[PDB]
Amino acid sequence: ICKGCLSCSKDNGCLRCQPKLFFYLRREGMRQYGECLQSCPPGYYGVRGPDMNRCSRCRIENCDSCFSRDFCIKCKSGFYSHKGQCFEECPEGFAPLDDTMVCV
Repeated sequence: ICKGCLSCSKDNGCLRCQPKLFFYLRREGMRQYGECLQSCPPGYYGVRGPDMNRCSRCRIENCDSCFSRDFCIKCKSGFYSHKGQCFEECPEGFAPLDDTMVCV
C-alpha cells in the first residue's frame, strides 16, 4: 500500500522511507503523496539526509546531472562547466582546456 516505507499515511502516503531508498514527493489530489524510490527520476538528484535520502529537482542550466543544488557533475554534452554551472563560452576572465570543457 505504501512501498518501502517505515511510516505510511492513508492520505499523504509514505512519510518515512526504508533506509536504502529515496523519498520522492508528488501530487495525489491537491495533496502531496510521497513515494520511496530505488534511484531518483530524471532531472532529479540524490540527497543523503541524516533521517532519509530524498530526490530533488536539478535546477542548473544545461546540466545533464546535478550533484548538489549548485553543483553539476555533468554538463550537457558540448558545454563548459565553470563554478558549478554549465556555460556556452567561458566568461570574461577564463577559457577552456586541452579538450576538457572547463573554464579557467
